[PDB]
Amino acid sequence: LDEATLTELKTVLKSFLSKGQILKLEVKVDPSIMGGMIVRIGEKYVDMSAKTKIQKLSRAMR
Amino acid sequence: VQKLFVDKIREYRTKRQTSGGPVDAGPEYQQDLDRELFKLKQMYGKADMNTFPNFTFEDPKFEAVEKPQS
Repeated sequence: LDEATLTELKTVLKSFLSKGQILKLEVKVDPSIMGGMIVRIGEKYVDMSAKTKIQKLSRAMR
Repeated sequence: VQKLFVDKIREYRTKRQTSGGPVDAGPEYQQDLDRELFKLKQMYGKADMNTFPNFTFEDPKFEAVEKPQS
C-alpha cells in the first residue's frame, strides 16, 4: 500500500498499547484472504477478511 | 460486512430469473431428479393420480348344522 494508509496503521496501532514504547511490525502477503486484513497485536487476532463467506452457512442452516 | 450483505442478496435475485427449473443442470439435474422420482415410487407402489378404490368383498357363507334330536 501507499504512505497515507500505512502511516496511520503505524500510528493507530500505537494508540492501543500506551505504555511508553516504540513499536515494530511484520508484513506477509497472502491472496487466499480475498478482501481484508488480519492483524495480531500479541495474541489478539482481530479478523476482518473473506472468512465471512463461510459465516453465510446460517442461510443454509435452517 | 454489509458490503457482503448486499452482494449475496443481489446474486440471489439473479437466481429468481428462472425459466425451466435448473440453470446449469445439463445431464446432472435431469438424471438425479429422475433417479429420485423413481425411488419414491419403486419400493412404494404403482399409483395413478385420481383412481378411486375398486374392489369387492365376499363374506363367510353361513352353513347349517344337521341334528336329529330328542
